[PDB]
Amino acid sequence: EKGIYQTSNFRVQPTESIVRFPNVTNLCPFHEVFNATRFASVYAWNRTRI
Amino acid sequence: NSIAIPTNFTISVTTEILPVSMTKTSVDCTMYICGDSTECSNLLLQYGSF
Repeated sequence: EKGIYQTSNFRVQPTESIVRFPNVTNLCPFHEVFNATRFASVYAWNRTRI
Repeated sequence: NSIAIPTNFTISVTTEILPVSMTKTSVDCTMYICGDSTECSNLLLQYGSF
């Protein structure tokens, strides 16, 4: 019928997504374990942490 | 046998304040409950015409 009707709401959609995290600090000492002058023994095990 | 009769008069102005209208609002039901969430909207559809 003649008149003005309320329909579905509109949105302006985003065009891209961005992800921001702080500067990456130093890494776990995995390099020292694998890129070693001599490999570690079963008793000389490491505990990577924090 | 005693009657009081005005010998003078005052013209008085008073003020009456009445509401006529309230702010007209509109609610996006889906956006409010499930803003930018596809999964929430899909569960919201199970509540029908609310």
